[PDB]
Parts: sequence; structure tokens; C-alpha cells
Amino acid sequence: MRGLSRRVQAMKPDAVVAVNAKALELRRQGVDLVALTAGEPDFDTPEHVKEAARRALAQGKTKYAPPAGIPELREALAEKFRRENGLSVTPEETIVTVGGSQALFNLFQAILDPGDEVIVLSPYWVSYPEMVRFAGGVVVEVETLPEEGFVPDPERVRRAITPRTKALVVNSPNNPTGAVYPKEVLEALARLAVEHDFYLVSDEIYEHLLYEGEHFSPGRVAPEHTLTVNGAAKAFAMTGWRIGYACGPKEVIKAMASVSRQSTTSPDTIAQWATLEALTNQEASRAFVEMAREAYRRRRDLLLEGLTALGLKAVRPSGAFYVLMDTSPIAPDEVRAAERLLEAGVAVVPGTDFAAFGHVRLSYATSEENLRKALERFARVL
Amino acid sequence: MRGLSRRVQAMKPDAVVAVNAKALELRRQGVDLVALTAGEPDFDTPEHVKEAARRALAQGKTKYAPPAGIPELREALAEKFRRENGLSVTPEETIVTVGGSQALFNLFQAILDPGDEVIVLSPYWVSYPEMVRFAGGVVVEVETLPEEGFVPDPERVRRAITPRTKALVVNSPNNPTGAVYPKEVLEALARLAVEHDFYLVSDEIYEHLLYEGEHFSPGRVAPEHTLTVNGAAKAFAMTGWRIGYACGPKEVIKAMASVSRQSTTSPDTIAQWATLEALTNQEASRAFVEMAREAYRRRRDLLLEGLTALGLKAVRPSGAFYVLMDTSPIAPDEVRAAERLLEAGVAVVPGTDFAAFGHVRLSYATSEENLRKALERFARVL
Ligand SMILES: Cc1ncc(COP(=O)(O)O)c(CN[C@@H](CC(=O)O)C(=O)O)c1O
Ligand SMILES: Cc1ncc(COP(=O)(O)O)c(CN[C@@H](CC(=O)O)C(=O)O)c1O
Repeated sequence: MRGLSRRVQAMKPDAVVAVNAKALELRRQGVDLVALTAGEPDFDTPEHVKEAARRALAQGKTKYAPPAGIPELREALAEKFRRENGLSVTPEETIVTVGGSQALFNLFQAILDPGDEVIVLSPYWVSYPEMVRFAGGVVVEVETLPEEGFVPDPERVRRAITPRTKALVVNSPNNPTGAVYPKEVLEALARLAVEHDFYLVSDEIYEHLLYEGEHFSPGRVAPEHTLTVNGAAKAFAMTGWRIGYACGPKEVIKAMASVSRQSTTSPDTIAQWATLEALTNQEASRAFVEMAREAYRRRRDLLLEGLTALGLKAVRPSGAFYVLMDTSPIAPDEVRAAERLLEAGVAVVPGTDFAAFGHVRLSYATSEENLRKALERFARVL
Repeated sequence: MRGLSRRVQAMKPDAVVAVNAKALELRRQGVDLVALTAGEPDFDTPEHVKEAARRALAQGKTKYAPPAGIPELREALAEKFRRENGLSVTPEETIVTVGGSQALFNLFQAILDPGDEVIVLSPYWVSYPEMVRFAGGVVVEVETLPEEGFVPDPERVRRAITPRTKALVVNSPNNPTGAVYPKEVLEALARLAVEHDFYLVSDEIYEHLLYEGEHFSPGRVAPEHTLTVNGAAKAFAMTGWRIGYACGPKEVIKAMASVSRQSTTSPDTIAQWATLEALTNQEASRAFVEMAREAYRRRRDLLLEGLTALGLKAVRPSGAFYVLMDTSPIAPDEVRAAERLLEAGVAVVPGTDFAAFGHVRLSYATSEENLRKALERFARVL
């Protein structure tokens, strides 16, 4: 008989997708509300990358591509993870997916049998649990503390390991805290995976938005259990392009390529060519990477000051582009504080779903003129 | 502990993906083998559509888009299904997905609880069962006969309806038979869905490659149970673009939008703008549609003749671009016949996986010069 399934019936809505829609419509019915919501640059994808997407169209590069992605993008990927991430993978252990989202979604479906446990460390990015659950798994969450700077303590984690525990999700830089996990913690979590036999998913998609610290890929350590998950969506202002990449054990890679086929067949072919240009033309991308990074650092400092100038508490991020801001003042909860703040003319994402209660998540990847126009409304409301 | 899941472990490989790879490498180890394998035009996506993808890049239209797709492409979609398909949907009941594949894959995950039954009519396109199974459902297949011209008989179907039966998959035009189901059969199958309360998935992606007959969208009939699934991949030579669309009950649409988000977030933003141009600039697309259709009809007739001239039996398709060709002569099975034929210098897809035993599936969407270079090898082998 008819009716929706119960796995798509049990999923919780995106807090981000929900807040955006809202913001938008008001921008439509009069309303000019500065929106510090979504995690996407304001910068437009570099010209050297665009030129190549035109060059792709021009050469009629519009046919189907392997479910695992074109052999070229695939090869440059084996040098990115290599040259940059220090990892040592051959192209067969590489895979192009439809965003960072696909590489995780395919990843969880290929290693999660119903009832398997996956340890997420809170606060976490809104999706991880929903993906881990849509696959049949169960969310075992380890807390990470503001007093500890949100960097995880491998003992609270080791403690969480059951015989069901199949995977552990680490994210450095971190959404929504901005925390950059230091080599040793990362190297520690890796050995837990090796010691208790489980996969370590490592979502290093903000590896480049690293203001202070060094970026360590845990995969260098546990190459047989680690599953690195990157993406060309943050580093190159390519959020609308929907290109992601990942790597790890050959074994689990082809399995992700299988789910890749039944679902999307393979990602855009024009977009894979453009992405290749971002990975191979170094001189031009490095120039852009650095350029963007500084505008982000500047915005961070500008925000973090003004926040502190109103006495609004928030932890200092060393990566990505989010600042978790305690709303204790504006209102009791994260919810109402957001409804208060939206009136003031500022769209923020409540940290209820990130397991960041009390706080609200704001993004400084937007204009400078805007962090300011927002910072002024906070004043009144404050 | 480690290891792959059992849902990605139980899936059978793509016969098409497998044959292609093969063909390629040989073209890639000396070998010039005419390949009538994949279902994709040789024509390159129209200029009016490409111009707009450049116009999109030019205006920096490269940010994230709603999981359900940009509101514009979404609105033109409510007029396509309306104006063209006679359906009556508002944009909320429209959805943009990553190809026709995604719209089905999201569709089966949103309405399939484990053990639910889905009736596929054989011969069917290679994926349907694989998707229906990856979701937990079970494949209950109704046969369609070459003597009946592959068009289904609603009684063998009515007969197959159990209390588990959740969905029924119809495909007109048909891959791999080319059969265009007549208004009344389609209108009948719809009433079974209404009578026994179940969803009718209708994969009308070749609606435009209709040489002889009229195209009926069953959704006009059972608007509450029908789930129309189209795609801009065949009509506009946009296979590499990966854009698909669908519509039906608001209820099931947002559920598909949910799975859409956790998996890909949303499709390419450049590509959604280009697609919009294909749907709104009529004068220019109709011109292309007709233009392509005739080159396809010509190739069909050219194939169907030469096939018959060698006494090779095959049914006459009135749609899409495949011809199911009985290999009884070349060899006993479909498998070996293909291995025989590959020697002759011709890549064909064995009909073992389409439930089209004895036959082999060949595509005439390729060059004319090629159907002929293939037709000559058949001779010798024959
Ligand atoms: C922590 C994390 N990991 C992966 C991704 C996915 O990248 P894409 O596939 O979507 O490009 C993201 C992405 N994004 C942001 C904004 C969003 O649209 O979800 C966020 O929620 O901060 C993140 O975080
Ligand atoms: C019957 C049918 N439905 C869906 C698709 C794929 O939709 P898109 O997402 O690629 O637009 C196809 C198309 N082509 C192939 C299958 C494949 O391997 O791509 C086929 O005809 O062999 C078809 O048929």
C-alpha cells in the first residue's frame, strides 16, 4: 500500500536550509536582514578555473564519465593527497563525488550495517548524525568542551568504544567551532581506530582555511582504517560546482564507487574538468588560496573584537569560517535568541542541531561591511 | 569491526559500465571496435544552452542552491509538466535532481521500507531492481512479451499485486525495447494503482524520442499516486550535465528533497541555469528536438533494414534509441554472442541483466557511418 518509508520519515530538517529559506523570503518582503547563516564564501570561483570550464564546453567535454570520476582528476587527486596531505595513495584509492556530502553519504552506506555504532564528537556539523542514521547506524556521541577549546580528549573517546563501534568521525578544522586539532590528538584517535579495529573518517575539507596551526592528515598514521574526505568547495569558492573527493583503502573506495553509480552515475563532466584546473595550476590557486585566507582572518578578528566589545562570549576559531557565539545575554535558549536576533535584522543558525546548545552559529565568510551591519544590530538587541 | 556493508556487497555490477570500460581499453590497445553500447547521443548539447552556462559563470552564479533546486528552473518545470505533459502541478510539487538516476534513487528510498514489493516489468533498464533492492524492497517482476510487442498487459500486472506491493514501475518509451505504451494501457496501469493503493513511478525520460505514436503521461489520470520522472539528459544531449527532474504529490516531493540534501545538498548551480535555458527558450530547443529525432529515425530504419537483411531478428522500436536484437544465430546465449561480436569489432551490451535473455541490446544513437561499420562485421560473424 502507499505511504512514505520510515527512514526518510524519521530524519530531522536542516537547520541551515530552514534558516536560509526564511532569511531569503524576508529579503523578498521588504526586509533587509544581514545574514550570517550559510557556510559559503562570498568570493567567486577563480577565473583560471572558469576558463577551463569554458574550454571544456568548447571541446564538447559533455558526455558521461566513470562513476569514480575522470582518470585525470583522479590522478591529480593522488598527488594532492600525496604532495599536500602527505598521504600515500595511488589513483585507484581516489574517488570524485558530488560534493563533500556525497563522499560521506556513500561512505556511510558502504560501511554501515543496521545497528552499527558511529562516534560523532559534539558539537558536530548538522548532517553527520542524519547520514549515520539514514544508513541504519546509531549515534554514540562524545562531548568536546569549550573549556578544553573543543579539541577532543582521546580518553573520553576511548571510553566510548563498544564492540559495535564501526566508525569514528573527526573534523579538523571544525564546523561549527573552528578548532584545529593538533597532530598528537589526531595521531591518538587514529591509534584507537587501529587498536580496536575500526574506520576513521576524517573530514578535512577546511584544511586550507587554517589561520594558525599546522594541518595533520590522520591517514598518514592509520592508512588501512583511515578514510580521508576532502572537497573543492571551500578552498576554491566552488560551492555551486558540487565536486568533492576522497580516498582511503582500495577496498572501501570501489564500494563507494558502486553506490556512486546507482545514485548519480557520476558527477558533472564539465565540473570535473574545471576542478582539475584548480588542482593542477598551482601558482594560480595558491595565489587565490592565500588571498582568500587573509580576508577571512581579517573578518574573524573584526568579528571576535566587536563580539567581545559587547561582552558577547564566543570561542576563537583557528580555522574554517564559523564562530560559536554564546547567546546567554540576548535570551535564555539558542532558539528564541535567534528569533530575537532575526528581528534585529540578523539571520543566524541556532546551535540546537549542532549539539551546541546555548550558542548560535554565525559565519564571517561574508562581507566585512556586513559583519559590521550585523554587529550594530547586536548592540541594540544587546 | 571493519568490513563492507551487505547492501553494497549484494549489488550486481553494471553491464553497461562494464562493457564500456572494456570497449574503451581496446580502442586503447590498438583495436578499433565500433561500439553500439551506451545510451547517449553523439550530438553535442545545443549552443543556446551552452551560451547560458557561460552567462551563468559570467555572472558568478556559482554558489549553493536549494536542495530542491533553484526556484526558477523549478517554475519552468511546473510548466513543462503542465504545458507539455498535461499534468497539473505547482512548483512545490517539482524537484530538480542529479540526473534521472537521482530522482529514482531518492524516490525509492523515500517510499521503500524494507521488504516492500515493487513490480518491475521485464525487460527493464538495468538499474531499477538494483535501486529497489538497495532500499530494502523486493523485486516482483511481470513479464512483457515480444509477441505482444513488449507493451504490458494490465492483467498479468493486476495479477502480481500483493498487500506488500508499494510501487509499480512503467517506462514509455522503453529501454531496452523501444516500445511506446498506448494511452489505454497506461491509463489502465494507473487505475490499478488507484484501486489497490500504490505509487506509480513513471519514467518518461525518452518522451521526446518518439518516432511514431503519442506520449501519454499516466499522471493525468492518477495524480495522487503517480510520480513522474523526467530528465534533461536525452532530449538535449545533456548526459554529462547530470540534471534530472520529477514531480508528483507534494508529500513525497519534500521527502525526496530531504534525501537530496543529505546526499548531494543540491545539483550543480551552473547546470541548473543552463537547463533552464533549454526549457524556456522553446523556439530554439524544439528546433533541436525535431532535428535530432529525425537523425535517430533515419539510423533506426538503416539498422532495422540491415539487421533484417542478415536475417537477424529484432523488434521494431517506436521510441528511445535501442533495438533488442535476438542473437540466436551468432551464438546460443547472449553472453558468448557478445564475446563473438566483440571479436568482430563490435561492442554490444548483453541483455542478461535487462532480463532480455537470448538478445543483445544495441544503440543507434551513434554515427550513421558506424551503424554501417558495425553492420558489416555482423555479416562475417553471421
Ligand atoms: C563540516 C562539513 N563537512 C562537509 C561539508 C560538505 O561540503 P559540500 O559537499 O556541501 O560542499 C560541509 C559543508 N557546509 C556548511 C554549509 C552547508 O551548506 O551545509 C555548514 O553547514 O557550515 C561541512 O560543513
Ligand atoms: C530508462 C533510463 N532511465 C534513466 C537513465 C539515466 O538517467 P540520467 O540520470 O543518466 O539522466 C537512463 C539512460 N542511459 C542508459 C543507462 C545508463 O547506464 O546510463 C541506458 O539506456 O543504458 C535510462 O536508460
